[PDB]
Amino acid sequence: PRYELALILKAMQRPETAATLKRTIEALMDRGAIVRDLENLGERALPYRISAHSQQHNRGGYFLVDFYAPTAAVESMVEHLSRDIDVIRGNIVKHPLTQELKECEGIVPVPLAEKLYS
Amino acid sequence: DPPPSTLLKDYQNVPGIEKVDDVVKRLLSLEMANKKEMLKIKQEQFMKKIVANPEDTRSLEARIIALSVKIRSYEEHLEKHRKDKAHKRYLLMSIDQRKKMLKNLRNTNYDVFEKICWGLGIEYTFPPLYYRRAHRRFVTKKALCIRVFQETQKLKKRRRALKAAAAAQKQ
Amino acid sequence: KNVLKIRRRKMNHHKYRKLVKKTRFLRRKVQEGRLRRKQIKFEKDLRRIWLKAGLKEAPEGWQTPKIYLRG
RNA sequence: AAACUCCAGUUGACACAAAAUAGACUACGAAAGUGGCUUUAACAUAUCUGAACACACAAUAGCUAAGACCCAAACUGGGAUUAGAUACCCCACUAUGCUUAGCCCUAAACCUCAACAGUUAAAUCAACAAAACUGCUCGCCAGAACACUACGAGCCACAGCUUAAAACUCAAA
Ligand SMILES: [K+]
Ligand SMILES: [K+]
Ligand SMILES: [Mg+2]
Ligand SMILES: [Mg+2]
Ligand SMILES: [Mg+2]
Ligand SMILES: [Mg+2]
Ligand SMILES: [Mg+2]
Ligand SMILES: [Mg+2]
Ligand SMILES: [Mg+2]
Ligand SMILES: [Mg+2]
Ligand SMILES: [Mg+2]
Ligand SMILES: [Mg+2]
Ligand SMILES: [Mg+2]
Ligand SMILES: [Mg+2]
Ligand SMILES: [Mg+2]
Ligand SMILES: [Mg+2]
Ligand SMILES: [Mg+2]
Ligand SMILES: [Mg+2]
Ligand SMILES: [Mg+2]
Repeated sequence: PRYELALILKAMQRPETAATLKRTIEALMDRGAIVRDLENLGERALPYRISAHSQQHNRGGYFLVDFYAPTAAVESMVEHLSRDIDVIRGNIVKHPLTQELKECEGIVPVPLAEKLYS
Repeated sequence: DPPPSTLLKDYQNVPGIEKVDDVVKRLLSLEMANKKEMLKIKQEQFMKKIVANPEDTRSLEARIIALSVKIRSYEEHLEKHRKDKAHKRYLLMSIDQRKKMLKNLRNTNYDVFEKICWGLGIEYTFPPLYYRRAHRRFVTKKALCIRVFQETQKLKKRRRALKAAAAAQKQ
Repeated sequence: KNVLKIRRRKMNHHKYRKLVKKTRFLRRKVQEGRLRRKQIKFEKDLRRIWLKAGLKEAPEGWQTPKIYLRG
């Protein structure tokens, strides 16, 4: 299915950041993934201090990888990200754009009797 | 199981699907989909193989095939999840519901009942007449009563030869 | 509603549990004896079968198991 | 009062424990249950009804074995209270609550409302609860107490569970 990898990378210089992304996208491809896009969300201060691989982090590079992969690739990729020392935190979620939002007419009133009755 | 390269049931009959890039074929195959999509391909394979009208989904045959695919998925699920009591219940309930379907198909259309059993590999079994615990005392006694019967039969045959032998001597 | 019926049951169960507690060693000796007689009663029922069928001994290779022991 | 005084406060590192707010929501699941995040698998049945025992489940407590152990905590120990205090109050700590694999099979397991279908016109209706009913099916009940007991049988249960009487007694319950 289509997944979205939210990738927080250790704050590094451009050459080491590009090497980490290439090494990360190749890991997806090695597991059968079809990579669709790579987005840079920018380097920012983390919302809290994160300890990863015997180091404390206050800043990180936020990246997104939109890709398709078999269901068995997720488990193996999560394991790969846990061992890469340049990744602060990596999470794979089902791509939000796959889920179609159902239309809403509005806020139907709910009878108060049901509230206390329920 | 169908090959992973198999296209999805929705994209198999679109014109020009055989001339698209290989990448597009991977994205429309079973490899890039969840298991439920592979089960829709399995159900369609059994429908064409068994039922007379592959598009009649409300016939007793189609329901047996649809439920038989669900039953196989639960078995694979429970092979990896052996403490999943929720799905163990769903499996046992699904087996019971199919047996009820097979019972009703056997009574109404035997020729179709036979094709469903051959196609799906189902060995129909008649239910036991009595439901009662076979506890240790009964299991042990029933075994002894069978041994006693077997021994009595042997003794009754050795009382046929001796009588036969003595009768011949008189002559 | 009141709990007067539950209270009657409550005391009956407390006194029973306490009674069983006080006499648990006598009750264990009694239970052991009953299981022995239960086993003997079972062996007799099986012996009745082969004897009423004309056999003089148990079927060859038959040993009546102990179906009431904790083991 | 006892207890601690390698104690306390700030800062940093840090879990096999538990999951603020959302939740004023009322959802998911057969029930039991289920409220941090992600992913995978996944939530039976195109007529209903259908089991103390068949089949599969079933909170908490508890058992067997190997682990984890922050905090809580039966029991136990200490402090205090008291006519006494095997309690309530304070402190410490264990089984236990967790994980894994097996058991055990109970609950005020309770919306105290059996499943399915139908009706809102009749009398609205003992009372209270939760407006009053019809069809159909299964389960169950027939004064109280004896009795979640005795005996029998079954069960990985052995101080257990399930099923479950009688005698004596009363004119009530
Ligand atoms: K929480
Ligand atoms: K209740
Ligand atoms: Mg009493
Ligand atoms: Mg039913
Ligand atoms: Mg039942
Ligand atoms: Mg019955
Ligand atoms: Mg019961
Ligand atoms: Mg339980
Ligand atoms: Mg436990
Ligand atoms: Mg403590
Ligand atoms: Mg004391
Ligand atoms: Mg402890
Ligand atoms: Mg935990
Ligand atoms: Mg409850
Ligand atoms: Mg019912
Ligand atoms: Mg009575
Ligand atoms: Mg009880
Ligand atoms: Mg009892
Ligand atoms: Mg008994």
